[PDB]
Amino acid sequence: TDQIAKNVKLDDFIPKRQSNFELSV
Amino acid sequence: LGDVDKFYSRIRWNNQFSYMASLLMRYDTYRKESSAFVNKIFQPLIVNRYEKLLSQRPEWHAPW
Amino acid sequence: TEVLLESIQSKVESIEQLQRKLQHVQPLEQQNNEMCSTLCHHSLPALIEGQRKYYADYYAYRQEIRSLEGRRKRLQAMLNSSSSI
Amino acid sequence: MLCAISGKVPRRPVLSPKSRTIFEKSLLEQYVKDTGNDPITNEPLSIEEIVEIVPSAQQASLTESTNSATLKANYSIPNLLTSLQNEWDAIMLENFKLRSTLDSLTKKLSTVMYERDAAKLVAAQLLMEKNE
Amino acid sequence: MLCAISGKVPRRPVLSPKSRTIFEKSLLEQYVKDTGNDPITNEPLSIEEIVEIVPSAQQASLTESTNSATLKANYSIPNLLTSLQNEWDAIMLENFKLRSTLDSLTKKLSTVMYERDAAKLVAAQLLMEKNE
Amino acid sequence: MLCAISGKVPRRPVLSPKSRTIFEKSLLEQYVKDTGNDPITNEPLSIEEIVEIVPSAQQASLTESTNSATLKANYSIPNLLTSLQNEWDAIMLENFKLRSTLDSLTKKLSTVMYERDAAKLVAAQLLMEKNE
Amino acid sequence: MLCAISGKVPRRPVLSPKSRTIFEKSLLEQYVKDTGNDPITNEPLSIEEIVEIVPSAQQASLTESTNSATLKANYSIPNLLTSLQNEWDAIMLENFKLRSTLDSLTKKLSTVMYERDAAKLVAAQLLMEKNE
Amino acid sequence: VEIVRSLYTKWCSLEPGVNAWNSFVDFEIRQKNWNGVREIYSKYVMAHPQMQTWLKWVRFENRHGNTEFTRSVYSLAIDTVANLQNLQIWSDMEVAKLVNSFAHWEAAQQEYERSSALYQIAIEKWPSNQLLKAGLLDFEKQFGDIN
Amino acid sequence: EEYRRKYPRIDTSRYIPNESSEVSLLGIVDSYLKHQEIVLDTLLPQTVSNQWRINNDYIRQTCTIVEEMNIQQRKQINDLEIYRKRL
Repeated sequence: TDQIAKNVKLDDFIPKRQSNFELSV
Repeated sequence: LGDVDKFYSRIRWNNQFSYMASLLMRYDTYRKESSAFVNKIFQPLIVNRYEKLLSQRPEWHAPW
Repeated sequence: TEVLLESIQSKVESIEQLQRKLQHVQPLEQQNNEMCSTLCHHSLPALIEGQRKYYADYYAYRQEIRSLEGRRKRLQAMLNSSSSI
Repeated sequence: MLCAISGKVPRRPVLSPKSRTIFEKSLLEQYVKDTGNDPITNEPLSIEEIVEIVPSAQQASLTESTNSATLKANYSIPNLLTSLQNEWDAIMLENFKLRSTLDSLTKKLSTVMYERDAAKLVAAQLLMEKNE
Repeated sequence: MLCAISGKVPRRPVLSPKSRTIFEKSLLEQYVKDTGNDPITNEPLSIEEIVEIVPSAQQASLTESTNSATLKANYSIPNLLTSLQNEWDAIMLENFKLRSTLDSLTKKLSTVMYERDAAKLVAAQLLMEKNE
Repeated sequence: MLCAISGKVPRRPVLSPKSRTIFEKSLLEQYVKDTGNDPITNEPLSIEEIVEIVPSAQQASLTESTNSATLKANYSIPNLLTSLQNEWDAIMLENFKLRSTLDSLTKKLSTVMYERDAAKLVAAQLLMEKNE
Repeated sequence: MLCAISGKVPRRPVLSPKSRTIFEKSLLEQYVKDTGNDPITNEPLSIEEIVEIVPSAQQASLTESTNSATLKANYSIPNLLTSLQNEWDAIMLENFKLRSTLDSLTKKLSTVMYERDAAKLVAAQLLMEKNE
Repeated sequence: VEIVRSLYTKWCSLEPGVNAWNSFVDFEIRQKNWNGVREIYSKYVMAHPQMQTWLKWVRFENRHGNTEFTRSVYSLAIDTVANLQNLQIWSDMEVAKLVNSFAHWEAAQQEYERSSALYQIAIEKWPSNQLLKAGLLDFEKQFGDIN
Repeated sequence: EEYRRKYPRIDTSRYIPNESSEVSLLGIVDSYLKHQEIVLDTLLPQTVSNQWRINNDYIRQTCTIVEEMNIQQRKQINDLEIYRKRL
């Protein structure tokens, strides 16, 4: 099941730009 | 007789049967085949994130 | 004859040992048979019964359309027949 | 039958008339819309030429009245017959090789028997010369 | 995809262009020789119109693994002969069942048709009496 | 195998490579001497191109033993298998024709049942309007 | 003409260009694919070098009409299956006889070979003892 | 038990410290769920590449697993540090302890030849590690020769 | 039962060996057994698992397709019943 700490996701902690510095914003 | 048996087997193989031919077990079969690495043995991050980070280069800036 | 009976008995034992070796495939055969049973005994018959029902309902709908057109024609024909007296 | 692009049973099968091969409708149509070519032969192909195969409603109704026994029977008479033929072929080849071997072995046996008797004669002669 | 005649996997798959349907080559060619027609549509069909489908090697493996005696560990020539006899028995039983069913259905249909014609007659008679 | 010229079993079988056909040696040699051409294809042929078929020593012993009853048994396994295959094709076609007739009868039965029930309803309305 | 492997009348006759001998297509193709050699001469042979013999229309009609006319008396599927079983038994008896003879001869050959080497050894030892 | 398991699965999926992973392993050990402990370690070495994590896994397989697995986990450890050497994740002392542990384990299993091959190939791969040469000296002084 | 009584059938039971059996029949049985042995030892082990996998995949996809056909059929029936309710 996925009822435990449903609002907490690993991706929320990972900085999106580390995989690609040139990411467009 | 054994050579004949092997012949009959090889014939039956060619004429019909040939058309029909966990982390540790996966690792062992990969070892047999060996006669990035992480993405072939593990199946989804940390090591991938770190190597992807190390591959890039920060832009150079003059010192203040 | 004795040598033949011995050869036969030995081959029989050997064959039984080989068949025992092949028992590791029985789980796949069981899964296969369960799938086949679900396909043959449930899913196909249900599909065909649905098709028969659809064919029948479609013929009915075609009749209903013809009956509506025929009501409009029967009204026109009654009118024309009364105008032809 | 399997789609030649996906290697899976197609959900909407089509035949390319150029390659005479079955494909998934979406895959083939998209490939043509992008490339204008058949994916196997690279011949020019147009979407209008693609012959969509219809999975006959009769096919479903025919798999209904094929008894569950005959669908569970992992045998087909064609496949049984072909297996029997492949066995017959193999046994014919085996019997041929058996005959050829048996002949060679008879000739060899005769040769070895002559060699044995020649050895025995040399031995007996040396023994006689040793006793005299 | 199963042959629209046998309900089995076709060993040599062919497409009828008239019905856009897959068949076993032998079965379709025989039906066309006997009838000159497509088995599904009854439209006229020649042997030269049939589009033979080219099997991929994966299709070959599929054809030999589906409905093959080689799936079972009791594979042997006596067992092949017994399985063949058993399939023939099942097919004869199916043919018997088909005939018995068709006879029963013919009788039931004839009955319901006479009932329909009687009902139409009664409806017409009532309308006539009401209009007199 | 029969010589294509004489229609008889050749005593010295030869193959023309051009026509891939069996002849009696003397007949093919004489025809090539007279014409320079293969008697079937009319392509040019030379006496050096003729392939003389060597009867195997087994074929010689067998052509003595062809008076034996076991070669008069017209039941070679390939021939039995093919006869079985032809009977299977025939049965499959008969079964298919049966099934098709049965399905058509079923669709007719449904159609007639709907006609009957609509008729009966129309009649029951007319009878209501007649008894009022 | 009989296939040099099966000793039966072929159904798809082919000629090896090396041995100049007639075979059944399936048998010869299998033997070549296994060994790369002609089964008689043992010369290297490819499948493309095989010459498929074209039967004349009289040969095709004769093969069909001999099969037909002689099977006609026992053409029922049950008789076909019984004949197939009996033919298999005949083949299996022949194979068993062959294998048994080969085994017996191999044991005899082994014996005689041991005797020959024993005699050679004893001869050499007597020659040494006489030359001392 | 199943709720505790789902709790640990979520917690560990959030990439917590080594304490949470150790606790999850202890939980499955309490459950005598040895395959669960293999799967956890299979994830734990990714989340926490430190060599003490790999040595915790081999230490587990020695007491709760067969030798085929123990050899396979050591081979995973070496193949990992070999392929990922270019990242300099492990210090030399870590790789040295991994190789020494693997060599001494093969020496205990009486396959001294495979430990010798391990030392030779590892020294060839990483010549800059003095601690690995010293480990070969410690091994050779008791299982090797005078020369 | 009638078909079995009237028509001649393949009798495999004649292959069961007995002390009274003729040497010919014993030799036939021995040859059959030897071929079966060779097939079971050398051939089936390599292929049987693959054959079962291939058949299972093909059947699973067929089941999926026939379930989707059933759904599409029920949808067609419902759509037609809607149309009939708009008349």
